[PDB]
Amino acid sequence: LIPPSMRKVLAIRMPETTMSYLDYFKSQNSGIEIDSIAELEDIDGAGTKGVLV
Amino acid sequence: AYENLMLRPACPGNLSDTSTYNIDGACVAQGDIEFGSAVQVVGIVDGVKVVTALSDGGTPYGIAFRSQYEHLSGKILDGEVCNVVSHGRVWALTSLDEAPSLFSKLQFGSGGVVTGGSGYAGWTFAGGFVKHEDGYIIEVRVKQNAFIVPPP
Repeated sequence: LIPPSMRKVLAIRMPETTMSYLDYFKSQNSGIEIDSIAELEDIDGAGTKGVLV
Repeated sequence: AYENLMLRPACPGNLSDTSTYNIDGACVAQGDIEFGSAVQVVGIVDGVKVVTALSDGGTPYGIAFRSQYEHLSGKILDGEVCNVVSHGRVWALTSLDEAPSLFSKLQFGSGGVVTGGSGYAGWTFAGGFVKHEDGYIIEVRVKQNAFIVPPP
């Protein structure tokens, strides 16, 4: 689970491959399922942004 | 409010809590009245009350209420019956940017919009402050028999 800004971060194609950062992590183990939760942009009072695996 | 929320918090001219509210149904409008904003009582004709938007030198009476059957134009037009929240807890319109102190008596000006707190007598500010369009919305704890019209 990622905030909907790190989705922008992980959309770039890798330097010299044919995959994006969001697909290589999706292709590991058997299958990983990445989706964006909106409440993860504010976990404490001010702001931290978090990720869950 | 705004993004990161499934639902918008509140809309002006609507009750917030279901706790001892009173709605008058025998009222007539003299001019264009928008949801929210306090109203006066110009006079009484055969039982009904002729309410107008707040002006200078007039004691507020209640806050206009939003009904989706009576008013099909987004506002209360001239010569139309309307509902007024004489008592209860309703979302009003304000021209402020920061929430006042809790349980502080609000002040009204212009067309019934709240201009500031630190009053002497009247209604009080409940716990609530939300952003709407370009501006904010304040929650007002309306109590009957709060404003007494001054003697001449």
